[PDB]
Amino acid sequence: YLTEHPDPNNENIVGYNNKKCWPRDARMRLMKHDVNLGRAVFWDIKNRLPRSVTTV
Amino acid sequence: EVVLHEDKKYYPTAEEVYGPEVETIVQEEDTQPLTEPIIKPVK
Amino acid sequence: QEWKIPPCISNWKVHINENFAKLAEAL
Amino acid sequence: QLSKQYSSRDLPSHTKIKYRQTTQDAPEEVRNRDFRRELEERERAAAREKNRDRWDDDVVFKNCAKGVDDQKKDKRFVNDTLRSEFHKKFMEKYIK
Amino acid sequence: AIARQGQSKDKVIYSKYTDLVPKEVMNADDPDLQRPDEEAIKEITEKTR
Amino acid sequence: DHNIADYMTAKNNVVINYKDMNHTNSYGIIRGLQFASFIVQYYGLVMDLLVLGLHR
Amino acid sequence: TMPKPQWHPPWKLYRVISGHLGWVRCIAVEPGNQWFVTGSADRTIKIWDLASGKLKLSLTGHISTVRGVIVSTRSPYLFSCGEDKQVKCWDLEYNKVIRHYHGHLSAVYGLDLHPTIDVLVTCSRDSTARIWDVRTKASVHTLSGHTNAVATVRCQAAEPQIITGSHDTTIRLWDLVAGKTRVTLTNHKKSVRAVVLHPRHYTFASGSPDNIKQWKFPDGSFIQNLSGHNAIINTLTVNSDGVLVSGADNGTMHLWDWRTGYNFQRVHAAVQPGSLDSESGIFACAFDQSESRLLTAEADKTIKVYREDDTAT
Amino acid sequence: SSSESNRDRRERLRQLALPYFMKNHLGSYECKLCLTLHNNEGSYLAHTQGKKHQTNLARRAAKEAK
Amino acid sequence: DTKLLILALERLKEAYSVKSRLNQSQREELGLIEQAYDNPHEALSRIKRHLLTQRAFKEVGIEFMDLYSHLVPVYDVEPLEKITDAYLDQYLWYEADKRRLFPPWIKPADTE
Amino acid sequence: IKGGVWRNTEDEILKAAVMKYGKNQWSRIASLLHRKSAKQCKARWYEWLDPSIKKTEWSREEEEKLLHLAKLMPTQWRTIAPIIGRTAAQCLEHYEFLLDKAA
Amino acid sequence: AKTVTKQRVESHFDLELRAAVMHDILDMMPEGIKQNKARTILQHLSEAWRCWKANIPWKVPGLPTPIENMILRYVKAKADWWTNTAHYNRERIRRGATVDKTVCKKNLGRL
Ligand SMILES: [Zn+2]
Repeated sequence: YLTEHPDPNNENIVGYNNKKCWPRDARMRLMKHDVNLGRAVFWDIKNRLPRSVTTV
Repeated sequence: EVVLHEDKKYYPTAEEVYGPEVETIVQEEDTQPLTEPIIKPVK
Repeated sequence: QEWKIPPCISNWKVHINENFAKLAEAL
Repeated sequence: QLSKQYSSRDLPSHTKIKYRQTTQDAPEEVRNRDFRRELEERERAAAREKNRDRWDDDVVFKNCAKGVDDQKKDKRFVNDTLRSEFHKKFMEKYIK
Repeated sequence: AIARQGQSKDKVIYSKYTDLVPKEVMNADDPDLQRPDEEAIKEITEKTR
Repeated sequence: DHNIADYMTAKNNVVINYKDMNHTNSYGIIRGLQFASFIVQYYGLVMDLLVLGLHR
Repeated sequence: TMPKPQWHPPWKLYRVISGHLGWVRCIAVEPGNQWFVTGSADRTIKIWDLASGKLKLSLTGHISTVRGVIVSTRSPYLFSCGEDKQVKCWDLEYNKVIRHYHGHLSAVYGLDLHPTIDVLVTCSRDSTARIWDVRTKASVHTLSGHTNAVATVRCQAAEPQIITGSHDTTIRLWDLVAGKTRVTLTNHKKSVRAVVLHPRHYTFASGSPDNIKQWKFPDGSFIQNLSGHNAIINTLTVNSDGVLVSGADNGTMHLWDWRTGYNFQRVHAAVQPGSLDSESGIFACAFDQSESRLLTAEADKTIKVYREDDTAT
Repeated sequence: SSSESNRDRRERLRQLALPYFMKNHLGSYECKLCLTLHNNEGSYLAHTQGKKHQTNLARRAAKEAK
Repeated sequence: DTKLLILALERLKEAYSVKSRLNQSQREELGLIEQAYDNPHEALSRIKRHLLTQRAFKEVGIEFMDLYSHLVPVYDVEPLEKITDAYLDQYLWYEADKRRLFPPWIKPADTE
Repeated sequence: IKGGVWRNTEDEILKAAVMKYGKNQWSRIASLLHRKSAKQCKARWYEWLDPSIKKTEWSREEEEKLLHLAKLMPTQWRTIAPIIGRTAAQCLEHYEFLLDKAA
Repeated sequence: AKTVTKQRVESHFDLELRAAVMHDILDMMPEGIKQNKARTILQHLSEAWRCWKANIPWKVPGLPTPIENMILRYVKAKADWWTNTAHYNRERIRRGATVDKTVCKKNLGRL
C-alpha cells in the first residue's frame, strides 16, 4: 500500500473513521502501524473488485 | 478506451473556457463568520 | 413571416454503441 | 380623508439614524483615500498568502487504482441544475 | 395651444417638431450645464427638509 | 435451464412509468421483482468468488 | 469623433468567482473598496472580499429573488429590494434587518439612495416609484406616472433629483419635493432598462434594446445617440475616465467612450463550465472605488472581474 | 344512474367523429347505405368504420355515376 | 408443484391481509389469485407457458416509500406476472437449497 | 375478470376517444369502455392501435438488423424494438418466425 | 399591501416569472405591432416547464431562436429554484424540524 500510496505527512489518520458512540477508552486508538494496516487492508480488498463491476 | 458513467465529463474545465489570463475561483461557503461586523464600530 | 409563432397547442392543457457487439461475441 | 386605523407594524422603531463614524468609514476618509494603491497592495498580499499556502497468487485483476486521482469534478461549478455536482450528491443521497 | 389648454401657461409642454430635433456638442464644458452649485443645493435641501 | 434464464433476464427489461414519465431499463436490475432475490444472492456469490479467491 | 478620440486601454478578464446557486442579479460596492455585495435568485445576499474574491458573508432573509442592493455611504446599511415586495434595511453592525419599508404592490425592481438627504427611492412593477423616508419608514411620495413597470431609477442631488425609466419606454424626471414630473422623454422605441449619471459632466444616459441615448441636464435635451450593439441591454455604468459600459442579455459587453460613442472594445465572454449557452449575459456590473476593476453579475451564476490591461498600446 | 351516462356519452362521441349514420323512428342507429341496424352508434359506427360499409358506398358511388 | 404455488399465492395474499376496499387493480389481483386456488393445474400450465415463451412484459409502476432519511423504491406489476414470477421464485429457491447452491457464508439465511 | 379479447367496437371507440381527449388522460378513456381498465387502454394504444406503429412485412435490412441485434443483446426486446422501429411483440413474433422457418 | 407568505409563495414566484418573461420579452422581442403571442409564448413556457418535469426533450419545429433561447433560459431558472427548494426541504425533513402534511408528499414527488 505505502508503495502505491505514500503518506509522508501521516495524513492517513485525518479521515479515518472510528465509532464515537463508545467511551474514549473503548474507542479505537490511532497509531501509524495500526491505521496504515487498516487502509492497507481496505485497499487490498478494493483492488480485487473491478470498478465497472462493483466498488467499495 | 471507455468511461464509466461514474465520471464522464460534460463541459470543459472551468479554467479552460475562460482562458489562462483570468483567474477563476469558486467561492463557496464564506469566511469572517457572521458574528463579525462588516463596518466595525468605533470604541 | 419570421415572427409567425407556432400555436402552442398543448399536449397537456436513439443510437447504440458497437462495443456491445465486441462484448457479446466475446462472451 | 385620512383614516384613524393603525397597525402593529407601523409603530415607531429605530427612530435614530446610525451615522457612520470615523473608524467605521465616514465619507471624509473615503474622499481622501487613494483606493488604487490600497487595492493593489492588498491584492499583492493576498497573492503572497496564496503562494505561502501552496500471495493472492490468484485474481481476475491487476490494479485498477493506478492513476485515479479524484479529478476536479467538485472544483467545476456548473450552471445547470441537473448536472451540478451538488445535484448528483443530493440525488445519490436521498433516492435508495 | 391645444395641448396646454388644460394646464397653466407656466407648466411646459413639448409639441413642435423643433423640440424633437437634435442640438449638438456644447464643448468639454460650458456654464450651460452645471450642478446648480453648492449654495443653491444647500438652499433647496434646507427648504425641502 | 436456458428458458428460465431468458425469462428472468427479459423481465428486468421493461418500461418504468410514473405519471408523465416513461423510460426503458436496459441496465440496472429491478429490485421489486418477485425472484429478484435469487439474482441478487447469486451475483453476490460471484463477486464473493472474486473477493475471497477460488482456493480460499 | 473629434480627432480619433481619447485612447483607452482594453480590458481583460481577470477572475471568475462561482458560488451562487441562482442568477446573480445585483452588484454593489462598498465606499472603501473593502467588500462588494451581490443579490441573487438564490435569495441570499453575499458579501465578497474585493481583493481576494473570497466570500465573507452570506445573509438570508429575503423570501424571493433579490433584485437590488445598495450600500449606504453615510450609514452602515444595506438596502435591498426583491421580487418579494419587500425593501429591507440591514444594519451591517449586526448583520440583521432593522427596518422594512412596506407598501409596493408588486415586485420591486430597483432602488437608490439620495446622497445627502437620507431618503430611499424605489421602482416597482406596479408602475410606481416611491420616496421613502429612511428614518421613519414612510412613503414621503408616490410617483405615479409611467404605464408599465418601472425598471431602473437613479437619484441625484442637483436638479431633476430622480431619474427613472420604465418598460413603457419613456423616461420621466421627477422633482423630489413635488413628487411630480418635470420632463418626459419619449425617444426610446423599446423598454428602458438602464440609466446612468455621469460623475462630472452633468449629463445622463439611457439604454434600450435599440440604442443608447445621452442627455443634457436638466430637461434632457437630446445630445447624442450611441448606436452599435443591439441586445436587450441591462446595464450602463460609467467611470470618471469617461468609460461607459453596456451589458446585455445575450452575454455581450461593450465599452464606450462617453464623449464620442466610440466603441473601443467588444467583450463576449465564455459561459461557465456547466451551464448552457443560452444562460449568458450580464444582469449587472459595477466599478470599484478606484475605477480599476469592473465586476459583472451573470446568469451563469458567476461573478467576473475585469482588469484593465497594462501593456495595451 | 351511471349506466345512463355511458349511453349518453357514447352517442355524442359517435356524433362527433361522424353523413350516412342516422337514427330511425325508434332509437336505433342505422347506416342508410348498407341498411344495417346498430345496437349502439359506436358499435354501429364500427360497421360504419368497417371496410364492407366502405365498399357498398363506392359501389353505389359507381352505380349512380353511371 | 401444488406446494410451491400454494406458498407463493399465500405470500401474495399476505400484503392485502388487512384489506380495506383497496382499489381496482388490487381487486383484479385478489380475484385472480383467488382464481388460482380453484383451478391450480390451469395456473401452473399457464405459468410454464409464459416461462417457455413470453419475452415482453408490461410496464411497472414505481413509487417511493418515504423513511424521512433515504427513500425506498417500490415497484408495481400486473397480477398475472406477479403470480408467475412468485412461483418462479419459490421454485428457484427450493431447487437451490436442495442442490446446495449457496455456500454457508451468505447469511440472510433461513436457519438463523 | 376484466381481462379479455379486444373487440372492433372497443378498438374503434378507443381510436375516437384517444383522438378527442389526448394521449395523457387514460382514466377518462377507460371510463367510456366497459370491461377494460386504464393500463390496458394505454398499453393497447402504444402496443398496437397506435398509427405510428408499422404493420407490414419486414424488409431484408430489418431482418439483418433484427438478427444481428438479437445476437448482440440476448432476450432484450424493449431495447431492440425502438432501434429497428417496430413493436417489441411484433419483432418477437418475427424472430420466432425466422428461427421457425429457418428450420 | 398583502405580504408574501407560505401559502402564496409558489403562486407568487410563478406570477412574477410570467411577469418577468412578459415585460422582458414583449419589451425585447417585438415588432409584431398588434399583439405578439403573449398568451402563446406563455403557453410555450408552461408547455416547456411541463416537458422538463416529465424529462421529455422539448423541440418546437418552427420557432424564432431568441424565443427558444428565452424559454430555455427562464425554464432553467425555474428548474434551479424548484430543485434547490427540494434539496432544502429534504434537509429539513431529514433533521425532523418541519411537521407538515403537504410538504412531505410534495417533496416526495419532487425527488
Ligand atoms: Zn353499412
